[PDB]
Amino acid sequence: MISLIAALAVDRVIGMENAMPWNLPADLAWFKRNTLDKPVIMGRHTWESIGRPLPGRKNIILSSQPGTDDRVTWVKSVDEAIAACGDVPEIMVIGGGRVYEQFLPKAQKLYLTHIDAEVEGDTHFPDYEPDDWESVFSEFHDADAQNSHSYCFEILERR
Repeated sequence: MISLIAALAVDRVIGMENAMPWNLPADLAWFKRNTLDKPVIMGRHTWESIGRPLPGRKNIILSSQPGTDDRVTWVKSVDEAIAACGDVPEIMVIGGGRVYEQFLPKAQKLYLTHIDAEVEGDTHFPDYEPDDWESVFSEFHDADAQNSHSYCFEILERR
């Protein structure tokens, strides 16, 4: 099964040109926990933004162009991305906006971090209908000395 993991602000914004104006170490912990030892699929832009492979995870990057880093696997289409993951229990799609849009229809679970921040962004998580999913886990957190804004973690399963 395919799952998407994403952190969204209001209006579903997930990215912009510059660094996001928030500091959320709790979300990073959540992201690690949920993707450890599982293959991760990401678009070229996301790859560039992270800059190194995620340790202890098979890294699959989608790009129409030839790959520039032999430490990861480069694929040219959605179908090849899936096939490069092999027979695994769960494939995690980590972004960006173009990638989420193509995998949403094939995903069975979403791992979302909702951040209470209003930011200007040019990339959004795709629109989804809450009715089609079942919220199986949800947990709100207030901002603190290490987290700049409040946020909520939610896990949804497709009905």
